[PDB]
Amino acid sequence: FGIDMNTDYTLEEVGKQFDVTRERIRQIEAKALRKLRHPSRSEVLRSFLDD
Amino acid sequence: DPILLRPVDDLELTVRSANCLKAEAIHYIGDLVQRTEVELLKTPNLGKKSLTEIKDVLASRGLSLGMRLENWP
Repeated sequence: FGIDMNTDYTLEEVGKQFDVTRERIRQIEAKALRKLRHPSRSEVLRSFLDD
Repeated sequence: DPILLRPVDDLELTVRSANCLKAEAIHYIGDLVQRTEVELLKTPNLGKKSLTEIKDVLASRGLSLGMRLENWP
């Protein structure tokens, strides 16, 4: 997502970044978003939504 | 208490414990605390790690097993 960085990078680019195929990077991103969507860690951000 | 009618989803348990509680089918914790250690050890394919983790999370919110409740849910 480009947080605290310069131009964001594609799935392929980030995957080749450390050492992995794109699919594993996609899985990691999905796991991260599943965690963050989970409550407990998702209280302040939902407040920033104010929806 | 509102935290005991809270589905187990928010307990922050590992997927193995999720499968164990699906087998036991205890969605809310109010009737869970009423269950004793053996009643949780009757779960299919469950071991020490799952029970110690569930007890640790219960203690993280100041609760444990064997409690008593009235007119629940």
